[PDB]
Amino acid sequence: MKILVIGPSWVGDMMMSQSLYRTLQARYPQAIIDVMAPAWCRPLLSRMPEVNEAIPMEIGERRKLGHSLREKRYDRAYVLPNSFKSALVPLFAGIPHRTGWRGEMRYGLLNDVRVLDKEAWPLMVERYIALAYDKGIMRTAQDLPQPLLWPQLQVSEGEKSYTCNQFSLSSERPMIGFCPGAEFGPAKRWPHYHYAELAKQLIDEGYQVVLFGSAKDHEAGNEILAALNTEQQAWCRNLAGETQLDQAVILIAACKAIVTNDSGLMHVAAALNRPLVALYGPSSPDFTPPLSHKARVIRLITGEGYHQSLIDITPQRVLEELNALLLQEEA
Repeated sequence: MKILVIGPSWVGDMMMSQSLYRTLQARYPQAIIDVMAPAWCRPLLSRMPEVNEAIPMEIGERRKLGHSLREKRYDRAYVLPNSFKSALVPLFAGIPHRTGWRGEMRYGLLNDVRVLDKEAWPLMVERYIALAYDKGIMRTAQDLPQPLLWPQLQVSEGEKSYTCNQFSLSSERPMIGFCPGAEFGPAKRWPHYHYAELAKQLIDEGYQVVLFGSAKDHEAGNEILAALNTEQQAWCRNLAGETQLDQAVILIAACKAIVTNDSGLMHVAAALNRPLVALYGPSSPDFTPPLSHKARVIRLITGEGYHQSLIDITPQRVLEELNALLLQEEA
């Protein structure tokens, strides 16, 4: 059962796609899954045991790429992105069965198009999982065989140990991880100064802080550090842009808890089953909530700058929620 998957180009979405891979291996015997995604995605995929290989990635190129995949003789293909062009490769590869939601009217590239009823499939994870089943079977998420297979990542003590040294982190104090960035824009970010105040409070409690993010979040990490004194800065490390996704996964796993905005790394922490506090403002967790029993969501409202709803969430409120989850973990 050779399967080719066109994976999404966002950390969050990629993490969610693991549910499809887990479901495919539970519903099909000897399912070999290859995933095609940007280069920077390879690290995350390498942490998923369900993935066999990460196919390394314009019209003229897409055809050549697709032609080279003919040798693989893929039995099936699943296109996760919604873009029209994303379903081109599978066709050029000559794959007989190509599945995916309609998206941008992919009636040609997909001979097994699924018409999406947003009300019938409220969660993104349910939408990915549904693709592993035959078309005329699932009408709503309630029809999905339970329990659903949520994203899940494992990390060994040896990995955590080495990686912490690889990034010059001290073992003399437990770590709390912060993910101050947000792919959907500044409006969804808890203020840099609130993260700084929270760090001061945590360092005072005996913890050390680590900031995770992409190269783009590096400046944000520095603005947070610039708000701490010398003594505190010694216990706050900015790793935004310094790690590959595989290293980020390992380090997040090594943290006692994580504080993050509605972003892709939130999903990574959730998959690792790490205690986490997710801060929401203009957006809601209705579509892509953190899938973990150890996660807590804080949002004060319903429904290029910061949003009042996030500015109104005080570091003290977050600290209280955090210390509670940290206690549970110790007990």
